[PDB]
Amino acid sequence: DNNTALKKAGLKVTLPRLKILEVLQEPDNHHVSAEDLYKRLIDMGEEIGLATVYRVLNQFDDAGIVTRHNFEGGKSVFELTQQHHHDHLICLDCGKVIEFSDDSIEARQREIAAKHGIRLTNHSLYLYGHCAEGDCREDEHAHEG
Amino acid sequence: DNNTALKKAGLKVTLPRLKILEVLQEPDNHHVSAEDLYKRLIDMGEEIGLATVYRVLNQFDDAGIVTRHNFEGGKSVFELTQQHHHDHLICLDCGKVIEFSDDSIEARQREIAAKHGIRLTNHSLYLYGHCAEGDCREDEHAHEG
Ligand SMILES: [Zn+2]
Ligand SMILES: [Zn+2]
Ligand SMILES: [Zn+2]
Ligand SMILES: [Zn+2]
Ligand SMILES: [Zn+2]
Ligand SMILES: [Zn+2]
Ligand SMILES: [Zn+2]
Ligand SMILES: [Zn+2]
Repeated sequence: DNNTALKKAGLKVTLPRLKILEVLQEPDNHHVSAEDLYKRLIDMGEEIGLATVYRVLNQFDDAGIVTRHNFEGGKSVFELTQQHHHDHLICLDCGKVIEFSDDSIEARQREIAAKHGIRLTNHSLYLYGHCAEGDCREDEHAHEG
Repeated sequence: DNNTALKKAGLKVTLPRLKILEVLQEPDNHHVSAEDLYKRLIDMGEEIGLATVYRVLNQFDDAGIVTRHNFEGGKSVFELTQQHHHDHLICLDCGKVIEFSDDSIEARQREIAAKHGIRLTNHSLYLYGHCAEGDCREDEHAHEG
């Protein structure tokens, strides 16, 4: 299955490719920096250097497998292009990118475009803010509902 | 009044500056390309070249008077930074940038950030779509509610 999608993009089905795909399918890691991906890759105990993680993730974007984005101006973050629709809530103190989908917003967005003669075809919604209490740079649980 | 705000930014209060400010305060032109601003400037019959409109609008951004944005990837569009909060609905066939504000969305946005430990401090919401009926490149009335 992962084997099939890799070929559909144009990449030979190596193990480090299949292993990075599997980290990008974990729920905690739908939005992950190249390094945090390597941090996960070494917790699972894969001898896969950080330079190779960069190598592969860049190749994946070329083949439309993943989208990169600099939500923090600097820190690049990668996600599986093939995913259900969500928008992005980003914490400005610790860098955490949180996904979310609101059906009443996606609906009003269609309603607002249709009021002005427009059929909504794409949109981007980025939320930015600060940790409400304490310091999220310590509590890894700070941004989980 | 326009005189005061111009000084607050650091610019001498010339007439072409005050005249461009006045076009950027008209309701039709809250979001206007440099040229469409010159098109308005010549309807009012001001002998103000298009090159000077670029000159001034760039100076205004430096002094935080206006924000530029390339909503269409290419076409630059300018607006008065000092304005009530709105978001942006952009027509992909004709380039029209439409402003809008929804109180139920701005409220849910605060609710969604607060669910994940975040106090919402900034956000950007861009809507993109195509003209629903006919061809808006003809009907200037296509995107007015
Ligand atoms: Zn995402
Ligand atoms: Zn959305
Ligand atoms: Zn945080
Ligand atoms: Zn902060
Ligand atoms: Zn605007
Ligand atoms: Zn808004
Ligand atoms: Zn249009
Ligand atoms: Zn179209």
